Amino acid sequence: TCPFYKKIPGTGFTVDAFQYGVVEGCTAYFLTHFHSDHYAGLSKHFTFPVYCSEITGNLLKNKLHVQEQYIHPLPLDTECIVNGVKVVLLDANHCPGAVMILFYLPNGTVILHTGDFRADPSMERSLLADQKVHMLYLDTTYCSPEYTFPSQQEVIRFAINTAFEAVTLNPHALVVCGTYSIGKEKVFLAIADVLGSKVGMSQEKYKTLQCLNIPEINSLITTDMCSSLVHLLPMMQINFKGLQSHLKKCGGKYNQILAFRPTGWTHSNKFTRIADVIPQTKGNISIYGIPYSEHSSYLEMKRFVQWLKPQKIIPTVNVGTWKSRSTMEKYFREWKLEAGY
Ligand code: NI
Repeated sequence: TCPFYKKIPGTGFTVDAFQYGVVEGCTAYFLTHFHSDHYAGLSKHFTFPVYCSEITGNLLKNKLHVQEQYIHPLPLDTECIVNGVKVVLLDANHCPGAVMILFYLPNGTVILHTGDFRADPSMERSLLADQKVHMLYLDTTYCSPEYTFPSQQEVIRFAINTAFEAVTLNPHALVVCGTYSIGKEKVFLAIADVLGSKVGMSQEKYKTLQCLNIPEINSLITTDMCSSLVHLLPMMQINFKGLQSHLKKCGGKYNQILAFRPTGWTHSNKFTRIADVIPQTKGNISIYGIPYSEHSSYLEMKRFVQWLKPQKIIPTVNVGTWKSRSTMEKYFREWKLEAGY
């Protein structure tokens, strides 16, 4: 059965609620982004209205075969009317096509559902600036002060400089980047751009990228692995055995692999700066875990919430344990006392 924090009071709406069958009283299902914990349940057999971004709708149609007549894409930053209720989709700074959703309830209440997001000061100048928000359904993935990580721009500088140095020292080195979902495309696109290469990948992954409206994509990606010196592999294969096996398949073109695993947070964050990050090495294979996050750090989350000043916060992540829930509630009260709302 559908949990309460996926239901929007005073409407017929649910958010990211496709794995519970026919939800009682739901007239329109919203989908914030194309990540499997959120789309779980969707297919060609779905016959209710799904509301989403244009990019998410391309992925529903091509990857899951949802029929066109049930996909309702909405433009961003535009007031739209859905089953008699005004809504707005805003950029979530998560993966491609990911949105936050503002609902303007008929009784005067305003609700913001962040979906999954990486808070940023740029959000303080969207359509949020223009009215009060009463309730916030908040992505609390990293809601504890131990979660620090660098900006995306610092992480990409490290990756580009690392790859460019390695391949300039050894033109026979292959670079490999792990992936298992959409998101984090800058990692592999920035490395390919510095090296003067396209990114090579499976036909299934190429299909997924072609759904994303990324400009000049036919220029940056390919299925011809033999012409590429940056390869994308499933995340599961980014280990010494998987990589040794891949290097065999390349037929003596290469004699070294430099591989990247973009994780979210790892506890090497609490002791080490990005500049100081080192790989795991075995023989002619090196693996770098890089802290490229598409979720708010603690400080970024705190800043957003203290700017927005909601009357009530409903967490959507880490809600399954009493210890997690109690910890989160204590930070919310701190933020409110420090800021004065
Ligand atoms: Ni996500």
